[PDB]
Amino acid sequence: QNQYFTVQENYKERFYQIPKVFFTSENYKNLTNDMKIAYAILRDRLNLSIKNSWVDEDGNIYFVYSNEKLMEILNCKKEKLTKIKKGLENDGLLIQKRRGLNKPNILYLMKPIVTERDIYKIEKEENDVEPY
Amino acid sequence: QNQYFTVQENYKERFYQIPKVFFTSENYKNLTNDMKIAYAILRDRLNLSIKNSWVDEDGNIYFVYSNEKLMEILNCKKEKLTKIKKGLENDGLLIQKRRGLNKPNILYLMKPIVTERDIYKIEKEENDVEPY
Amino acid sequence: QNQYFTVQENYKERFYQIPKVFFTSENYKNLTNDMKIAYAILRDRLNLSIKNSWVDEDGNIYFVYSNEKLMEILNCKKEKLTKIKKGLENDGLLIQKRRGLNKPNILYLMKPIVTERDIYKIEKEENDVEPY
Amino acid sequence: QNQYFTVQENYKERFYQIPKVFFTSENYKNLTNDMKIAYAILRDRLNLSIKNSWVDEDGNIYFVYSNEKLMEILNCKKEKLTKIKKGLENDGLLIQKRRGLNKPNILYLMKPIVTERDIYKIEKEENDVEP
Repeated sequence: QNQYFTVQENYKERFYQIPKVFFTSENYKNLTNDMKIAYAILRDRLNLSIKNSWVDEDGNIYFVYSNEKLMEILNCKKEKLTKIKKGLENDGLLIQKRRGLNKPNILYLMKPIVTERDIYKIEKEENDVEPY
Repeated sequence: QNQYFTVQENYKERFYQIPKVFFTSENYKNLTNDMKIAYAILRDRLNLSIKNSWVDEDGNIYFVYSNEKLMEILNCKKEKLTKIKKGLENDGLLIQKRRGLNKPNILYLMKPIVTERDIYKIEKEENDVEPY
Repeated sequence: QNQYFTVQENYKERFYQIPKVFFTSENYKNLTNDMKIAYAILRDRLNLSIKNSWVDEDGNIYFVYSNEKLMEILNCKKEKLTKIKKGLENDGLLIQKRRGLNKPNILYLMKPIVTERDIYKIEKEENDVEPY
Repeated sequence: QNQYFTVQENYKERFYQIPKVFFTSENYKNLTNDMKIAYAILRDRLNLSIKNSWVDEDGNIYFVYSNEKLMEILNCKKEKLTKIKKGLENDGLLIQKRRGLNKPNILYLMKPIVTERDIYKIEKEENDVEP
């Protein structure tokens, strides 16, 4: 029969999205699971950035969160936050622009890179049907 | 100017989905990063299960993968695979049905549970805008 | 002028204690800072074990905390908990008795070992006054 | 039966003390484990400071160790020292005063601050008995 839309189902169907290229592309072999998870969590945060009007002249969405707020968002400690930021920045997934005074740094989450090998690999896995 | 749809952007927008409840629920604190990610990879495999016609009489989608194959799917060693299955199973996120002999076990991925506290937390975070 | 006893000073003078031997003895060179700190936090918890009547038949103090509880006490994730317990256990600083099922494992915190070299090293460090 | 006081138990019961507020206070979240531990080690060195007569006219205890000596004390690298000193100073846990030249700088270890929230958290944890 025609079933209702439940609030339980609605919240079970909320997720953090990690790009598949993080598990196929060998250009992201250095990323740890914590980095992958963090990237996804920050990706989900982009929504709040827009509501906070954190958009520059070019239309790029960024973050103006303090280290303590980031630690709360990523549910991690200072040393882990530092390691995560460096890992993502190292792979061009995050850009940092330190501000003067004691102001929180400006963070720009970036989109991943995709090569032909990644496409090939991703397709092969998504079409890995059982042999008839 | 109107933009084209590119194949790179298309594969760039392909991800694995981890339920948000796995990061707020006090019922999923035992899940490790590898377990959450594995769960998301298996959730995505449900697509191939449909193409493989792995649907029981009740319409429930399941898996008929050998442990070796699961290892390749989750890209982990037998040691880790055993740990992941147990972790997901203890939290009711995975059900196993042994067919004995050499017939691969039947795995059923399950949907997470959501409580009032999970809804409260998720919603709290979803609307955590910077105060005026 | 005599001073009062203030609550600020009182709470300011509360600490977690880490055995100095963890920084002199080479028998503990494998311990990470998280392990040394965790050890100190569990040490402080012994006070609560007594109140919970968690005392062995021989008078030994133990813990009956679930993995969820320990994670909260040590403010860390599942992965960290496992690594901490393993590290303390490998150095004889922690004894773990499993009860299987969903019953919390019995944990016995242990006192460190001190050798002549440890004595020598510790004595020299706290007597390291500046030469005349 | 009555037991003796052993030297092994005496040295076994020697520790570095880290303020609990460093794990509850939302004002010390930026302190890394190395910073907390370094602070505790320096708190212990205050003893040696007194023996070295490193006390100003106001009775305040200070340090006059060279950077390379601090590296040995804390058992860390020069780069790590710079980070530890910076982190402690940002949270008002350490004060530095220069004297120019190669003359070692004057370091003043400071006591942490406690808020109503810290008190509430600490007291809550210290009375967290099994229901």
